[PDB]
Amino acid sequence: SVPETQVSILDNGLRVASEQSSHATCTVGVWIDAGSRYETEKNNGAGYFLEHLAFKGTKNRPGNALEKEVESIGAHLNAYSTREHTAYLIKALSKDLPKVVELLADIVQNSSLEDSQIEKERDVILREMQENDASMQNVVFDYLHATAFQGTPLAQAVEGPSENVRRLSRTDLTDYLNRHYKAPRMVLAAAGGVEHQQLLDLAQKHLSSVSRVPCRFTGSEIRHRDDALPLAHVAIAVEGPGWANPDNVTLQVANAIIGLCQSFQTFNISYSDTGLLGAHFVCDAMSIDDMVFFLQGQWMRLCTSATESEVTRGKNILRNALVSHLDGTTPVCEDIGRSLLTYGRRIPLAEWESRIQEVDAQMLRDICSKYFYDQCPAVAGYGPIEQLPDYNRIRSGMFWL
Amino acid sequence: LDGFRKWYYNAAGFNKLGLMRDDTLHETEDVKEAIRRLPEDLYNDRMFRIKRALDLTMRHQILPKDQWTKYEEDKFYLEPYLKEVIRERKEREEWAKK
Amino acid sequence: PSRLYSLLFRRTSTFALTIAVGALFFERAFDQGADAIYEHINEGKLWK
Amino acid sequence: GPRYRELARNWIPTAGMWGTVGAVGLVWATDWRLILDWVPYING
Amino acid sequence: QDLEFTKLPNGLVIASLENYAPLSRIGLFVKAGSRYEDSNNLGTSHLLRLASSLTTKGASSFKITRGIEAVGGKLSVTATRENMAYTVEGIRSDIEILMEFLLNVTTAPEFRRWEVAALRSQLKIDKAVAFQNSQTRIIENLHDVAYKNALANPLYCPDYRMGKITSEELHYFVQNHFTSARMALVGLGVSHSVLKQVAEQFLNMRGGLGLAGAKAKYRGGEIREQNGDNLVHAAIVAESAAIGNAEANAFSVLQHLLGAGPHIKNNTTSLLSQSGSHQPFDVSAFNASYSDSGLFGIYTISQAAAAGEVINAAYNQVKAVAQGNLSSADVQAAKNKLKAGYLMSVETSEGFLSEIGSQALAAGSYMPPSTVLQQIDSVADADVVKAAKKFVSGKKSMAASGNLGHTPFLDEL
Amino acid sequence: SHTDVKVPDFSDYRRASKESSEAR
Repeated sequence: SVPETQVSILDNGLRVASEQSSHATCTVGVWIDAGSRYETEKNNGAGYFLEHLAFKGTKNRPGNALEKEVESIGAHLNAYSTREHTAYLIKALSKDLPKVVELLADIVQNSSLEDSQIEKERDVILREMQENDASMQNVVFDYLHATAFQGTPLAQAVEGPSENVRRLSRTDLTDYLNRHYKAPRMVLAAAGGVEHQQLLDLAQKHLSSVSRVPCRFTGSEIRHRDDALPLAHVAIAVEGPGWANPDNVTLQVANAIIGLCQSFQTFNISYSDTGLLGAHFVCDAMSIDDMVFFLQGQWMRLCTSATESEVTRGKNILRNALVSHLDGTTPVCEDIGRSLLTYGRRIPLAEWESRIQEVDAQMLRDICSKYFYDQCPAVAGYGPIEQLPDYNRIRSGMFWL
Repeated sequence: LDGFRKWYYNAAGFNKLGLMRDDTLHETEDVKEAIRRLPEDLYNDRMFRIKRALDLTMRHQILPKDQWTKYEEDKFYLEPYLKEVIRERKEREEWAKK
Repeated sequence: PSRLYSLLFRRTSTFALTIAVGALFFERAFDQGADAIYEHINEGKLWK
Repeated sequence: GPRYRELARNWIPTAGMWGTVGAVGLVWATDWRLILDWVPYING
Repeated sequence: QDLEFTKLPNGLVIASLENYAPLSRIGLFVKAGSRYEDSNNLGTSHLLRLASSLTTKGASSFKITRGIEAVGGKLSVTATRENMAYTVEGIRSDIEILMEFLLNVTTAPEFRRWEVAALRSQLKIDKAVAFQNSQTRIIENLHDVAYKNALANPLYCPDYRMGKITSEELHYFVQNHFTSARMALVGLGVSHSVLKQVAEQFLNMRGGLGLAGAKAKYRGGEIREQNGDNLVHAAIVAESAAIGNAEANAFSVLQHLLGAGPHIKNNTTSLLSQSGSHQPFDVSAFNASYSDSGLFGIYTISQAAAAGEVINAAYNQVKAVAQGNLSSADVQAAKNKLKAGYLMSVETSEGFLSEIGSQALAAGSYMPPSTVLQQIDSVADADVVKAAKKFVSGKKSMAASGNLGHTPFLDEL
Repeated sequence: SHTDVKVPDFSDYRRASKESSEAR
């Protein structure tokens, strides 16, 4: 009974997708298939710095008058960038649907990058990075990406190295903007109280101008020993299958089974036919090795012996979590934008439920043995990590005798 | 049966050391969980009774007959707390079984 | 060959099983081979 | 013991295989010469 | 259809909405916040909030955890100074046992002494995690200096009270505040009938009105705590309207005129924010209204050095609003921001369940989102100005933290 | 910060990838 996500396509290739619902406020966003994976180490912070510059004024709406408009209807304006996708989204009321779309049009095209602003946003970005190091789990996941995807564009961070940040100019940005903002790589996603025909007419009216035009898992480890920190963060991952491979669903159930360290989180990060599947835990130094041992046993267990009931637990757990319908509009659309960018279609919740209920214990331990057993992991540690075991002990813990 | 149980209580001989019945239980995992859940005063009386019994066994003495533990008087204090430990223990076991 | 790894090495027990079988046969070959090599080496100087 | 049952199945093959390995090793080390005898290889 | 609200003869409110959602949520709302304690049982509501997974009369702890995780459902406790809400959510095929677990937790706890003795360390850990950020500590300090008895009680347990909260205090608090006349059971994605039928198995034990809480008294005062954070988190508030009074709305329109946090992921987004500016600093308007009293004021984060005049600048801006220096387009934009914030707050399922819940306990009635929209519209420009003068005149209460060498006092402010 | 540098080039050491995983 969940309403279907209807997708149309303009000549530009900008797929305009929408999923109407009763809620009177909507989350209209633009997703773009452009991240740090498409950068070539000479423009490693171009997407991040453009994400900073995108709300500082356009040609038609110069400066803060633009954001005055998004204050005037009381709407909320957000943007984010990952290694593969960039999103500019607005939460607003339903009746303010046209102007919001027009605002989004300016943000993707006709944007203006002021040289004055460029220096101010450089100091913002530089400073944030200079303090970003504070967030350990971000440092550990960046280290894990770097040591797992050495020599590839997937190792480099979204923010880029301070070097590039300082060394960036309007023209470079202009390039990234004019290169990675093509209309066939763009989805206009709407969730909530929107009509699809009105949204399609608004996309035809504005946004109809947008121009129309592998990775290797290096199993290895990076350890940043700094003994003055109170807690240690350790992430261990193996290679993931990718977006389009259905056993992801089964792997998600495996994560739902795992769900000794103060904090233990499992992740299945997916990129275009690659990814990182693993666990991140933050612990006191004198516990670290025991955690690792614990964690490896669980994984090995699933690969070795997994019952029927726990599987059911994961199935159900995932089900409720996977549930996103009417979770929130922002989430809803976020899902429409990512589904049109990655799968090329919006997978409905009934298909997700079918793929969940076809998962049993035998295929779960088969897929877990395919992806976890006797695999070389990527290890990233930060903090008092002397008792964190080196690569032979972790690699030997990746199988059982 | 009641009189024969009193005779067996006298023949067991832990009342001559001033002990209760629940003091004589072997401390397994469930018994230690039941002991940990005791209130402070009952735990302190149990530890003093055990220490006094150990001292009397050291000197190879027993208490005077007026100070022994009357069968009727003995209180099964740990019992209530113990049943729970066993109940909880079994419940958990069953869950795993299934 | 992946087959070897997938079939013989993947399962630790098989890893042992193959080693076990190999050991059972290695002796035969090595013994006989070395014996003959030795025999050839000292082709004429022996009891015969 | 359903859970135990399932886990057993999972370990059955590997368990048996380890047993098989031991059996093989036993015959080889012991040089059974009776089980081995029928085997193509011959000690002499 | 829309929500249904039968009032049972023992006082329990039942509200239901069947929207055929795949995941259904069921919450239970009690007027048992931290304002109902006194100086003898401080921090009891924090341990009660953290004691939701303890062996209940009906269900052992193992089950109350393994049964909720077996179906993948979620049980959470949210607490304000007035209200507590225990919420379960899950698939429609498992909400029968979810209501069994939730109503057992609400109605028949056991509060075993070894369980609460194990829980007090978790109480300390939860308080440390909560006070890891400066806003939480400065709002708790602001409430403590602003009120005398009722709303001055902290949401988190004091340091001396750890190790001292007993099972008898929890039992007394539950028996005196978890009664049927202070409870509303609200269900999205369920039939009203079952809620009515799950309101009989439980919620029938305590039919009283509970031990009502003392009236909160304002005290004023300014507390400053040097903590080192380069940023002087300073909150300056005064007494404002209660939730119900019409003036309330006027104060909500006043915070959305002054600035209620940024709407972009950071400038000229507030009369306050606009009022010169050559430094990194955050300034917003704070409003917290409870059923007998409210606090309205300004909240500033700034560099210690500029902490003074920035606060002064923010204060001066409110004085301009107290002098009638405002435009009708600004008030219309504030009304649009407030109504969009309300609609986006109720657009999610758990926010919708909380809203219905709050309305139930507060007024026993459901106010359709539409109704509110026209009432917010009722607030008019002069009304906003009025609330301002209330703040500009009423005795202020100030909570400050950081390097306070250049942070002004109330007699200087 | 962390982003300042990239994993040093181990190519010299690196050998000449699940297709090769089993092989390796």
